[PDB]
Amino acid sequence: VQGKEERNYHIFYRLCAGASEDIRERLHLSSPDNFRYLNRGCTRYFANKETDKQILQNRKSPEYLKAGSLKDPLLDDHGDFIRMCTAMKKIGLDDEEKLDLFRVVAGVLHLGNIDFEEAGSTSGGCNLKNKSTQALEYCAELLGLDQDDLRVSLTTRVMLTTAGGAKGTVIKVPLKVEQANNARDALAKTVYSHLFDHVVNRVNQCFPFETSSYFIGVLDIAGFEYFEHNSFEQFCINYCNEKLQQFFNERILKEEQELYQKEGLGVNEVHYVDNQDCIDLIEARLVGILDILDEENRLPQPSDQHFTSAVHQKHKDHFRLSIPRKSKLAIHRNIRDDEGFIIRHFAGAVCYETTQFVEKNNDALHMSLESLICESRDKFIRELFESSTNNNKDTKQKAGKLSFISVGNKFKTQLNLLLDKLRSTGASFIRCIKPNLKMTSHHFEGAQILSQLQCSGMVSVLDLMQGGF
Amino acid sequence: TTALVCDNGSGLVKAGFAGDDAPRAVFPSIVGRPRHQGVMVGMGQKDSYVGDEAQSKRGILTLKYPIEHGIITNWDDMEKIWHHTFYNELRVAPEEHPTLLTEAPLNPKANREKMTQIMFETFNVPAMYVAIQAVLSLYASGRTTGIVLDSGDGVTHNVPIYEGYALPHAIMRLDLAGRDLTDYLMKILTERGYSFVTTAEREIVRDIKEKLCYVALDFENEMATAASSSSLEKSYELPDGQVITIGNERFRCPETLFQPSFIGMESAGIHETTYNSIMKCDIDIRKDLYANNVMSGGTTMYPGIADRMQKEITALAPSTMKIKIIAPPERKYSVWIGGSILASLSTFQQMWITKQEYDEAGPSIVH
Amino acid sequence: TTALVCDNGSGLVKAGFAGDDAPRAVFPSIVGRPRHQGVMVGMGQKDSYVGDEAQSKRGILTLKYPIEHGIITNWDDMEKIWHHTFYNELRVAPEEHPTLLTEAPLNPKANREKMTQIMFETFNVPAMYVAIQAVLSLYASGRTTGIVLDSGDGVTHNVPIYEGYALPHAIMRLDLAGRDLTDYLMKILTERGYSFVTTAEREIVRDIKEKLCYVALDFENEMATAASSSSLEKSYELPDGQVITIGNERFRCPETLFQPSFIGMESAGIHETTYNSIMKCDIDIRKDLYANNVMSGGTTMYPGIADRMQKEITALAPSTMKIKIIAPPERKYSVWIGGSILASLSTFQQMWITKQEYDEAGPSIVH
Ligand SMILES: Nc1ncnc2c1ncn2[C@@H]1O[C@H](COP(=O)(O)OP(=O)(O)O)[C@@H](O)[C@H]1O
Ligand SMILES: Nc1ncnc2c1ncn2[C@@H]1O[C@H](COP(=O)(O)OP(=O)(O)O)[C@@H](O)[C@H]1O
Ligand SMILES: [Mg+2]
Ligand SMILES: [Mg+2]
Repeated sequence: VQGKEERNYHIFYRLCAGASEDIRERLHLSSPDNFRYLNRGCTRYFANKETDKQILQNRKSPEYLKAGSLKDPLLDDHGDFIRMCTAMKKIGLDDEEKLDLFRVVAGVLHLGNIDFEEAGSTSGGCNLKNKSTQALEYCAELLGLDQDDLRVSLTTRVMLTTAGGAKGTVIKVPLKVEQANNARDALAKTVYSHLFDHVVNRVNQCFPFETSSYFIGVLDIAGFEYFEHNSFEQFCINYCNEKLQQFFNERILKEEQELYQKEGLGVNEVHYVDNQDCIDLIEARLVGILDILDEENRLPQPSDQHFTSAVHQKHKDHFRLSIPRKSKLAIHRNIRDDEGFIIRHFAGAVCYETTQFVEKNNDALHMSLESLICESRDKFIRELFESSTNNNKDTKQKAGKLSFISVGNKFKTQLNLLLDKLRSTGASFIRCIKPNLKMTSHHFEGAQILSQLQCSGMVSVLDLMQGGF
Repeated sequence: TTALVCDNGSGLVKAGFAGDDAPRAVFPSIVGRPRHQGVMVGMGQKDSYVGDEAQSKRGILTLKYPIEHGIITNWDDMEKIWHHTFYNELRVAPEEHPTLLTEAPLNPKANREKMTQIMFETFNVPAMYVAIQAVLSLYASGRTTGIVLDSGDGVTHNVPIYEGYALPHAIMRLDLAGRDLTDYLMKILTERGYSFVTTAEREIVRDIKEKLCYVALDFENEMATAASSSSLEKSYELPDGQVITIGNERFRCPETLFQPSFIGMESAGIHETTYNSIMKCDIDIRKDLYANNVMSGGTTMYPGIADRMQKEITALAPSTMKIKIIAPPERKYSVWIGGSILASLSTFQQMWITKQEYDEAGPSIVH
Repeated sequence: TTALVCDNGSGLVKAGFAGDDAPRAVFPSIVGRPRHQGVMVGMGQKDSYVGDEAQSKRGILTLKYPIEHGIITNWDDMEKIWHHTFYNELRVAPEEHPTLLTEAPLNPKANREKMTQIMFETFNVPAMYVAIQAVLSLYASGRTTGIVLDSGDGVTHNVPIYEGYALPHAIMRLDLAGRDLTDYLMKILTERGYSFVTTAEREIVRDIKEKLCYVALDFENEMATAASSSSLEKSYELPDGQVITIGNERFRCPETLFQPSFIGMESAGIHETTYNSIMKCDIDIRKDLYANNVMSGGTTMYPGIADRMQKEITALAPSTMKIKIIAPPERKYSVWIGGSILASLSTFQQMWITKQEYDEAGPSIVH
């Protein structure tokens, strides 16, 4: 689910833009307007004057006809697909396996169209739509699935009664329509998630290490991104930059504590730049904002207005949280009470609206469908969703518990696997400043630099440093 | 620690931890003592067998269901049910969790008090609560509006709920299905020359009530075709090797649940009790009680409802008002899968009746 | 800069900025508390739902209109109306605009003080003013002379105004239409066997009071032809599914408004209260009050007026005088279209009650 004027990932535009007719005939691609995971945002390609002449008429959407190629001096979605496969020749992949890295991507695109209506009240449940019959047939040969077994698997909750006495068996309980829309998109956030893990693990075997002991690495990740309106994608970035801001100020105070008593310039103290009240506000167990969100998915009927009134229910205290209409900047005073909130972070007060906030969070890949994509009818595909060559997990299907599984927890838990790995290592902070808007030489903007000094954590270092040396 | 949901079946006790699959243990509640003199001084025989083992040792015991007409007989047998259920099935100690118990929506007071009190002094659990079996059937199919049915051997109920309020005026309790259907099958199977009178054998009748019955779409016309040689005859095979051939009576036993006239008792069928609870609700809300009709329990598992129930209601309801009747699969476990969603969810994690509050307050803490 | 015209309806509070289309938000003014036991522990319930949401959640609330017989019931409910009105409809802070408020023509002292005083201290508006709802209806028609009617559920008024001065000695306020027509419609629909008693359901009476009812041209002769076996029946369909066929009572209720002796109070009909206000003005001016009879207010939207009113007045007034009655579409929003015209103009930019003068003077700034 792509926001307004935003795109998906770049392989879903470079494959659409750069595909030839000897590549399109084996994958059955069409222009971006057709796919629901592409028509949601922006459908335009990045290009330059020379490649603008080469983009085929059958790869163009109505928006592409109206507004043309996007102008950027370095991104070329038509040409960089050619220069992508030169780099796939260089890294360590063959052309037969490169073709198998295009069949998995094209299977995600034809998953992005299935619709589910309400059954004819035939003992409850949902059914697929009549427009989705040829749409399921053109998807199942890409993901390696059977079209008669997949229709059951996208509509039912398979479980067993086998656990003690009598005759045990497997019964089938259909899911609701809204539960089928959240389950169909949960397969696309699982298949592309293990495909990116297969490309990175393949790259790590192109130049394998001799042994391990100490390590010096470079962590690069997205900055404190904040825009005119802030989404669910920006709530996890600004929460990730707040935790990296917690460990940043923790290393600055420790360097001053190991230098003034080590070069002998006396003893001193300072009021530490605590953000624990901001951290507990965002992630505390039971009372935190992210804790209310993973609980909100469990309720009988999800809502986004019922989620918002609960945030100022439990956070009736805490200074770093206010109502959206209280806003310092005028622009966010057109938001109403159960439609957003303002959270002060290390970069200042950033408002977020709550419209579609719960809807973007609620993933759920049930038993009947997680245990179907693991049993895929193609062989390069079954290796992608493990068991792995080294460190095999071997998760069996015969188990019970837990069903839906936590999903508003996976963005914080996976970040905790890196914050405690960083806590055992040293640190070397390199802050990068953009001097102008267009990326042009000799230009300087004091209307662009000062906002990046105040949103990169640099101010917090200067208001911590009061040493006087 | 994870809460434990143990459902006080009318049947048919169900037990399993809070969520998310199915109950660990199900058995039909019976206790049976050994009724003939022992002739092998081994001996190893227990004073009271619970089920499963009391349904394996049929024919040498006298089966006694502890819950009869919707209430527990006495706590001397009930406490032994409980002890067997927690310990020799689920293995966990009650001292390690808050528990969740179920009741009927309308049941003798103060026998919910006495229950709550005895269970606290016998197993000495950290905290607990008692939820009504009907309300939980909303949760099972994630409904926010609608009329709820807990029909088990032998208590039915009809409760109307509107997002997410329960309407006191319209709650209706029928003491009709399903043990009276069990007795009725035994009463119309003597009519075909097969007699069943002793306590153990009564279970076999109940088992044929499960598998082989079905409900008609048009009664009068199913009765017509029964009188001819047109086969509705299915051949059952019986525990000691005997062959039973049933026709007409196969659809007669469940049909009893429409029209209580067959027993002669003064009450009106599920058809009419569904309607009579709706027309005891406020006028504006009636619009959404139509088409949020949710069926539930195990005694609605006949393979000939709900489209009979639909065709009959649609004739009685106001003209051109759309009525969807939603009967899901899994209905035997509906109540339990309901309870599971609740006790796993906060806010209500801090709302169990806890020990210090119970000790101070006493049994009146129930309301 | 831009002012806000927020009209304190007796209905139907209306809110919209100064100029030039229509009000942004109109809603039934009701606050409703939840009156039954809550069983789905979600649950998010608020202290009170206002309308729109209290009109989408009927049958589980207790509706209380905050204005009754032309005076507000208590400011405890009224302030919650205000907070709702500005915030979840208009979407603007009250600190960013001079506002313009209305009250009823001839309203009890100190209800304008207590209002003026609370609204400044609760919302801290930059400046404010209170204009009576009838006077504004002059502007909506562009009149320079004529009698103005603000008739809402349930206080009507009859004010005569000459170029460009109001007469303090000719104004009539009746607490008689339209909420008493609502209660009367409920009193004559019980008369044909459809029983309505509950607060929520009383809104349904208002919806048929709107749509189906009309005024007769001559009562006695429509009553005669009503007695025929010929049909006056119009068929309504109700929320639960029920069908009502009404004939006579359909023209009875809004005919109701002439001859208040149908209820039984001594006050004379709109026919005579119009006339008695005209013959309370100075002699030379009476000439130009004729043909500047302008009807207004939402409770004049029955299609049987104004030519009933016309035919009645022309019979009672002095002969050979040219008397016409002005009735266009828009009358439900007439008052607001008045306010809308005002607040954009100069010189009246300098006639607002400014904050410093309010602080020095206090609430006693009535005159
Ligand atoms: N397939 C079936 N057809 C008809 N009746 C059944 C079927 N399966 C179970 N039952 C009946 O349902 C009862 C179990 O209902 P249950 O939902 O356990 O009620 P409770 O939960 O109140 O004990 C059993 O007594 C059995 O007779
Ligand atoms: N078409 C109609 N016919 C008859 N009465 C109507 C019609 N539309 C609205 N009304 C009545 O008019 C009232 C609204 O009048 P309104 O002009 O809002 O008065 P106020 O402005 O004083 O609140 C409602 O209570 C409703 O009963
Ligand atoms: Mg039950
Ligand atoms: Mg008025």
